[PDB]
Amino acid sequence: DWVIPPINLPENSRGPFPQELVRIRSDRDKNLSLRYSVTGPGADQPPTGIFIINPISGQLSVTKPLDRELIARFHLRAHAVDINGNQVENPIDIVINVIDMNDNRPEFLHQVWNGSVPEGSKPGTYVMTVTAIDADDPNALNGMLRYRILSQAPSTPSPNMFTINNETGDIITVAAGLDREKVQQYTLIIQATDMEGNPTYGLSNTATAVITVTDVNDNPPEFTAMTFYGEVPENRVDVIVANLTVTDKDQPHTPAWNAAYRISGGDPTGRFAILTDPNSNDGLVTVVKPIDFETNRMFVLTVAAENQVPLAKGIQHPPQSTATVSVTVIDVNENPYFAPNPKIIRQEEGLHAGTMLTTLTAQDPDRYMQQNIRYTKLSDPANWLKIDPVNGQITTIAVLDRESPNVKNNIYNATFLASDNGIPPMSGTGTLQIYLLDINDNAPQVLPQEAETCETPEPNSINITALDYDIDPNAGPFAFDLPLSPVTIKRNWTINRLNGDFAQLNLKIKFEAGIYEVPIIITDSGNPPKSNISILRVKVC
Amino acid sequence: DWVIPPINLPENSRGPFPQELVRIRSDRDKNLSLRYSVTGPGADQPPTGIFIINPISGQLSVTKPLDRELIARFHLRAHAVDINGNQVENPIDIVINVIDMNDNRPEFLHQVWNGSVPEGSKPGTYVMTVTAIDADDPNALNGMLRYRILSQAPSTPSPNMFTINNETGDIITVAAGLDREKVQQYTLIIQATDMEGNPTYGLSNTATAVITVTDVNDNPPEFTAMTFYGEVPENRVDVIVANLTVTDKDQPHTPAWNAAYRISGGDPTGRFAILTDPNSNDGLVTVVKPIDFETNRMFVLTVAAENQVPLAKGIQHPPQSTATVSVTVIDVNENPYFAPNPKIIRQEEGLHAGTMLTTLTAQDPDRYMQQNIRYTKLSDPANWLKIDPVNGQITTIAVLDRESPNVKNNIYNATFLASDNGIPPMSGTGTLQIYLLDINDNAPQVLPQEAETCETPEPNSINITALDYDIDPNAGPFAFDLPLSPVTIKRNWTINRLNGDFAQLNLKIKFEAGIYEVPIIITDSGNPPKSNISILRVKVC
Ligand SMILES: *[C@@H]1O[C@H](CO)[C@@H](O[C@@H]2O[C@H](CO)[C@@H](O)[C@H](O)[C@H]2NC(C)=O)[C@H](O)[C@H]1NC(C)=O
Ligand SMILES: *[C@@H]1O[C@H](CO)[C@@H](O[C@@H]2O[C@H](CO)[C@@H](O)[C@H](O)[C@H]2NC(C)=O)[C@H](O)[C@H]1NC(C)=O
Ligand SMILES: *[C@H]1O[C@H](CO)[C@@H](O[C@@H]2O[C@H](CO)[C@@H](O)[C@H](O)[C@H]2NC(C)=O)[C@H](O)[C@H]1NC(C)=O
Ligand SMILES: *[C@H]1O[C@H](CO)[C@@H](O[C@@H]2O[C@H](CO)[C@@H](O)[C@H](O)[C@H]2NC(C)=O)[C@H](O)[C@H]1NC(C)=O
Ligand SMILES: *C1O[C@H](CO)[C@@H](O)[C@H](O)[C@H]1NC(C)=O
Ligand SMILES: *C1O[C@H](CO)[C@@H](O)[C@H](O)[C@H]1NC(C)=O
Ligand SMILES: *C1O[C@H](CO)[C@@H](O)[C@H](O)[C@H]1NC(C)=O
Ligand SMILES: *C1O[C@H](CO)[C@@H](O)[C@H](O)[C@H]1NC(C)=O
Ligand SMILES: *[C@H]1O[C@H](CO)[C@@H](O)[C@H](O)[C@H]1NC(C)=O
Ligand SMILES: *[C@H]1O[C@H](CO)[C@@H](O)[C@H](O)[C@H]1NC(C)=O
Ligand SMILES: *C1O[C@H](CO)[C@@H](O)[C@H](O)[C@@H]1O
Ligand SMILES: *C1O[C@H](CO)[C@@H](O)[C@H](O)[C@@H]1O
Ligand SMILES: *[C@@H]1O[C@H](CO)[C@@H](O)[C@H](O)[C@@H]1O
Ligand SMILES: *[C@@H]1O[C@H](CO)[C@@H](O)[C@H](O)[C@@H]1O
Ligand SMILES: *[C@@H]1O[C@H](CO)[C@@H](O)[C@H](O)[C@@H]1O
Ligand SMILES: *[C@@H]1O[C@H](CO)[C@@H](O)[C@H](O)[C@@H]1O
Ligand SMILES: *[C@@H]1O[C@H](CO)[C@@H](O)[C@H](O)[C@@H]1O
Ligand SMILES: *[C@@H]1O[C@H](CO)[C@@H](O)[C@H](O)[C@@H]1O
Ligand SMILES: *[C@H]1O[C@H](CO)[C@@H](O)[C@H](O)[C@@H]1O
Ligand SMILES: *[C@H]1O[C@H](CO)[C@@H](O)[C@H](O)[C@@H]1O
Ligand SMILES: *[C@H]1O[C@H](CO)[C@@H](O)[C@H](O)[C@@H]1O
Ligand SMILES: *[C@H]1O[C@H](CO)[C@@H](O)[C@H](O)[C@@H]1O
Ligand SMILES: *[C@H]1O[C@H](CO)[C@@H](O)[C@H](O)[C@@H]1O
Ligand SMILES: *[C@H]1O[C@H](CO)[C@@H](O)[C@H](O)[C@@H]1O
Ligand SMILES: *[C@H]1O[C@H](CO)[C@@H](O)[C@H](O)[C@@H]1O
Ligand SMILES: *[C@H]1O[C@H](CO)[C@@H](O)[C@H](O)[C@@H]1O
Ligand SMILES: *[C@H]1O[C@H](CO)[C@@H](O)[C@H](O)[C@@H]1O
Ligand SMILES: *[C@H]1O[C@H](CO)[C@@H](O)[C@H](O)[C@@H]1O
Ligand SMILES: [Ca+2]
Ligand SMILES: [Ca+2]
Ligand SMILES: [Ca+2]
Ligand SMILES: [Ca+2]
Ligand SMILES: [Ca+2]
Ligand SMILES: [Ca+2]
Ligand SMILES: [Ca+2]
Ligand SMILES: [Ca+2]
Ligand SMILES: [Ca+2]
Ligand SMILES: [Ca+2]
Ligand SMILES: [Ca+2]
Ligand SMILES: [Ca+2]
Ligand SMILES: [Ca+2]
Ligand SMILES: [Ca+2]
Ligand SMILES: [Ca+2]
Ligand SMILES: [Ca+2]
Ligand SMILES: [Ca+2]
Ligand SMILES: [Ca+2]
Ligand SMILES: [Ca+2]
Ligand SMILES: [Ca+2]
Ligand SMILES: [Ca+2]
Ligand SMILES: [Ca+2]
Ligand SMILES: [Ca+2]
Ligand SMILES: [Ca+2]
Repeated sequence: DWVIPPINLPENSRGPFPQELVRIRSDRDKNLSLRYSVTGPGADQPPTGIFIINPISGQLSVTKPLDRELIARFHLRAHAVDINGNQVENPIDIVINVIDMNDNRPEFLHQVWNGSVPEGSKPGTYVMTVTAIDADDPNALNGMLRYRILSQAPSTPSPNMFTINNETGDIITVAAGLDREKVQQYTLIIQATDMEGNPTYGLSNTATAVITVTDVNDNPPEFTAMTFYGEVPENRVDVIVANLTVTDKDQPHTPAWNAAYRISGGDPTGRFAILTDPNSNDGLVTVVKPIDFETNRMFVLTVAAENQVPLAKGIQHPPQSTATVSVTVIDVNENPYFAPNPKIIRQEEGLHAGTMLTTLTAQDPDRYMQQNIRYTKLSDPANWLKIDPVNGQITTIAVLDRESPNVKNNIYNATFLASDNGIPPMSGTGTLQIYLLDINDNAPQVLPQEAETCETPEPNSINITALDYDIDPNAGPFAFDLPLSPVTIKRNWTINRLNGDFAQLNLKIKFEAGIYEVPIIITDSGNPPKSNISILRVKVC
Repeated sequence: DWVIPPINLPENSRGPFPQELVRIRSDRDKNLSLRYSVTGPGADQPPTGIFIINPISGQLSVTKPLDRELIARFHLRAHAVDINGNQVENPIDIVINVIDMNDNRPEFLHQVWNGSVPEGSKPGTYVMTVTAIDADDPNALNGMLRYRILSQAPSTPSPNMFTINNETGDIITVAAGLDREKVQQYTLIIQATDMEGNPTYGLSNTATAVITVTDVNDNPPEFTAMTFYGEVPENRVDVIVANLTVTDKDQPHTPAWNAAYRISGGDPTGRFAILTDPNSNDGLVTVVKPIDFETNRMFVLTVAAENQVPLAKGIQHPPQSTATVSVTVIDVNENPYFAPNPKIIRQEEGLHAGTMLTTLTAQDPDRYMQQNIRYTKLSDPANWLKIDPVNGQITTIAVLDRESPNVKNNIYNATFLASDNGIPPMSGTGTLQIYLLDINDNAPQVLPQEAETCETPEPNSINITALDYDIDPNAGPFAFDLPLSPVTIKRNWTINRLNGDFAQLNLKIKFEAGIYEVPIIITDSGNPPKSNISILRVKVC
């Protein structure tokens, strides 16, 4: 089957309507009287009445102008019937192609397009892409789009910072001088022209591209002053010294604005540490390890600034990226102390009142503030000791008796104070412990002081020992003897050695009631040996 | 079978070519690979290559612009064959109608059109018709013509003598004053404009109509002079009298210029007749019947002019259509004549010499020229007659003898002349015949004059009769007698009567030779009777 040629109509016809197009008829009309009719969308189905057919002549016609963007192709079919109702021809397909006209301006999806580009990017850097669409036929000139830029705001540093690939709509940069710290955002008017951007024939329409310039690290941190000043006490470990104040021209609170300090020198021992204040962007220098004034009176330290992210290629590191802090140190008053802590001195027991035993040395760390050393009495339960403020020498007040309940253990303990005449007065407690050697200076006594027995000439009635306040050898074996005079006593009594320390006494008369006081000479070892005539009270019946 | 719609193309397309029109294809191409081709005049037959078909797509195209006036409709048919040579569709008819454009100016058959109109025809009179043709479609505006007049030469009496029925092209008159004797021919520029004579859109073209104004009888014949003069002799019958000279302002030698004269009066007797000179248009007056001067000395005749065809409606008959001719008549000398022609007069015979017999009357027609009448001798063989010039009276010269060989018959004939003393002298011959009565004036004689016989006394020897020169009764019976003396004769002889006219003589003596003269008296009747003695000579032996 040969196919009835399609009818090719341009849209937006001016008419006048009903505009006639074509005449379909059946050759069977040589003898039959036929009636024609079209069916289908555009004819009898919606949209109704666009295409009509003269029932007699078979002439086809359009009644209004067409619109390709509304309907592009109509599919009518044509009918043939004689006046007696017989179908004379099978319905036949007939096509109307509506041919495109350029009656649609290009349109942009958005009316505002957002894009961003980094600072000082090489000319040729892609930024963003803006595209329009055309409701007309893409396959025809009518729907083929070209792009260009109409205006840039603002016009600095160059009027034409950007361009646009007139087909793809890629906005690419063509100048240099994209500096956030000067012009932080550009607004562009993009224009779309169809008909392949033909100036006289093309229909045009615009949009906006807003390009924001994103920050980079191209400004170094710069200290507000060349030199800073701070103060620190001795022996402190968590105190702020100074606040280092900087300016960075980049974007606040970006890594490229955040400061990164380190102490380049002036503290070879690590007394200070540095941390960046998150909010204020300051160099907080803090004493991390304690300092000694008498080793260091002043600190002079250099400190270098930087950012968290590296600086840009061609930018200079200025002198103003380095400042110097002078740390003046405040000196404090401190405790005095002593060469030995518990000054040990050996000394014999019996000694004069007024003998200089030993001197007590005491010194002070404060080498730059010279002071009065105040030696004073503290705690000696015996009061045998004297000391003067200027000298610190120790002299005896009394005789030093080691067999005393004031010297419980073999040595005597004594405390002393050394005080500062400084505004905050300090003091240190010194000890003196002295070893007292036992000399034989105690006369032996008789132990059974009140030994009393009746008149029995018993072979061993009374046994006597010695009381001595001295330790070996100043006690040892004791000699027991009766005196020669009065003559009566050795005539009444007799003494016998047992071993060393124990001796017996017994009456050698044969025979009353009362008191008999019997003198006894007792001597102990330690030379020169001391004797004593301790009297024994005896009661006999 | 549904019929592929015809393709409707305007002629004179601007292209660009090859301009595509329609796409025919077979739906059988769903699986077959087809090849298309057109055939027919305009395709493969002459004219070749106007319409081509893309063998693959089936697209049809024109290659040059069309011309409706050259070919109006193309009848191509389209073919379909698969790549393996099979005919897939029966060839199908396809029609290109070339639609008309107005690209032809109207054309006139002739470039010069001839027509004629009579003088002073009523406004509305049809003259001629001029028509153009248009090579474009008559059924369309393009070939629909309108007419108008662009110019008239000359512009008098009115600029716009004619108009033209803008559709039929009939040139009809609209003014008055069509006067041949002023403007004899008009030239018209006719213009044809197509597009129904549309001034801005129509294409125009011209021709010429030359209108000649045909003559009518609207000018009367007018005599050059009020009066004319001529001269005529007496008794003439084919002589020209005068040439009547006229002017007619109409067209020479047309019936409306030809003169027609008649004599309205002045000649109640029909002496003159008038004929028109074919060439000179003159009134030739000719003497058709002879005239007599003595009855008419002068003629005064009025003569009316006219044309062969009647004069036009409103025109006046002038006085100058009537002239008057004075015919002066020249008088001629004419013959004189006589009251009686052969003047008969009775007269007795014997009459004196000098007797006035009768007078001869003679008269003359010339009543206005009085003349001398000249009576003269002519022919009389006897000379008995005399006549004098002044009187005309006749008197006798001699004695009038009727018995003469000069008057053979009973009467005497005599001729006479009467002559004119005029410059051309005329004359008339008069006759006079006179009856002469016989009187007895002749003496009788003897008839046998020489009767001679011998001497015999014979009873009847000599018989004698009479000789008389007169007729009865002046002869009649004659008496015969012998004289008394001499005495001897009646003694010798004797006379005897026989009857009347015859008598006998005889000698009565008894007895020689010689001559005997015998006298005899003889008398005749007519009174007074005359006798005579006639002698008879006788010889006897
Ligand atoms: C879009 O860009 C194209 C490619 O740069 C342009 O096409 C060129 O235009 C120049 C005119 O100066 C011609 O000399 C060249 O022949 C073109 N190059 C080719 C082969 O593509 C075009 O001008 C631009 N469109 C507009 C009007 O902006
Ligand atoms: C030819 O003649 C016709 C008939 O006279 C003209 O047609 C008329 O034109 C006048 C314009 O003055 C109109 O008002 C009338 O309506 C017309 N009459 C009709 C009904 O035919 C015509 O103008 C002439 N053509 C030209 C242009 O010369
Ligand atoms: C001062 O002298 C010494 C200081 O060492 C004291 O003697 C010590 O006493 C303690 C009792 O708790 C014993 O256990 C130690 O053996 C002793 N020290 C040594 C190692 O000798 C003494 O008590 C102090 N004061 C007195 C009362 O003398
Ligand atoms: C003159 O007289 C008469 C004129 O009539 C002549 O007589 C006639 O002569 C002819 C001869 O030819 C006769 O026949 C006639 O009878 C005569 N006339 C009549 C009627 O009488 C005559 O001849 C003339 N002349 C002479 C010689 O006399
Ligand atoms: C850019 O962001 C702004 C909001 O400030 C908005 O108006 C716009 O739609 C954004 N651009 C697009 C289309 O992504
Ligand atoms: C210095 O540091 C202290 C504690 O961080 C703060 O009180 C003070 O405001 C700082 N100086 C400035 C101006 O940042
Ligand atoms: C009119 O006659 C002239 C000759 O004088 C001639 O040129 C012309 O053809 C005639 N007109 C027509 C077409 O009859
Ligand atoms: C008068 O008529 C005579 C004869 O026809 C001729 O010779 C003469 O020329 C005429 N006159 C004129 C001027 O026609
Ligand atoms: C010794 O004994 C005698 C007993 O007669 C006594 O008198 C004397 O006082 C005694 N002496 C002493 C004190 O032993
Ligand atoms: C008569 O007769 C005689 C004869 O004798 C003669 O003498 C005479 O002369 C005659 N007369 C005549 C003349 O007759
Ligand atoms: C983009 O931006 C602004 C507002 O949307 C306009 O000035 C411009 O015409 C375009 O729409
Ligand atoms: C009719 O008459 C003459 C010569 O033919 C031209 O003047 C005029 O244009 C028209 O042809
Ligand atoms: C394109 O932009 C231009 C300039 O702002 C306007 O004229 C138009 O309305 C469209 O937004
Ligand atoms: C720190 O700044 C001081 C200025 O007082 C310099 O003397 C030193 O060299 C360092 O740069
Ligand atoms: C001496 O030392 C004592 C400790 O026994 C302290 O309490 C006193 O303050 C002084 O420094
Ligand atoms: C029609 O007549 C006009 C005027 O004579 C001319 O212009 C033209 O040539 C044609 O003959
Ligand atoms: C002929 O012409 C004459 C003029 O001489 C008139 O007298 C006469 O009446 C007639 O018209
Ligand atoms: C007399 O008549 C005669 C005729 O007999 C003429 O011949 C002559 O001229 C005259 O008129
Ligand atoms: C034009 O095309 C670009 C492709 O990148 C998109 O931005 C968007 O889809 C627009 O229609
Ligand atoms: C302090 O240190 C900085 C390092 O950034 C240098 O740029 C400057 O010259 C000074 O020595
Ligand atoms: C801090 O102080 C020290 C010494 O006084 C120097 O390094 C510097 O001049 C600053 O003033
Ligand atoms: C020494 O003396 C000072 C006061 O001067 C005290 O603060 C310290 O405890 C010690 O006894
Ligand atoms: C000397 O040392 C002793 C301890 O050995 C303390 O008890 C005294 O206070 C002083 O400092
Ligand atoms: C136009 O038509 C008229 C009809 O009278 C004719 O003169 C001639 O045939 C011309 O073509
Ligand atoms: C002569 O006769 C003519 C006749 O045409 C008259 O018109 C004129 O008045 C005169 O009588
Ligand atoms: C001819 O002559 C006669 C009379 O002489 C008149 O009728 C007229 O005057 C004309 O001159
Ligand atoms: C009368 O006389 C004339 C001459 O005067 C002749 O011409 C004529 O014939 C006749 O004899
Ligand atoms: C008289 O008449 C006769 C004829 O009767 C002529 O012969 C003669 O000439 C005259 O005229
Ligand atoms: Ca549209
Ligand atoms: Ca469109
Ligand atoms: Ca478009
Ligand atoms: Ca920058
Ligand atoms: Ca920075
Ligand atoms: Ca920056
Ligand atoms: Ca210290
Ligand atoms: Ca200190
Ligand atoms: Ca101190
Ligand atoms: Ca002691
Ligand atoms: Ca001791
Ligand atoms: Ca001891
Ligand atoms: Ca043409
Ligand atoms: Ca045409
Ligand atoms: Ca035309
Ligand atoms: Ca006229
Ligand atoms: Ca005339
Ligand atoms: Ca005329
Ligand atoms: Ca006459
Ligand atoms: Ca005369
Ligand atoms: Ca005369
Ligand atoms: Ca006589
Ligand atoms: Ca006689
Ligand atoms: Ca006689």
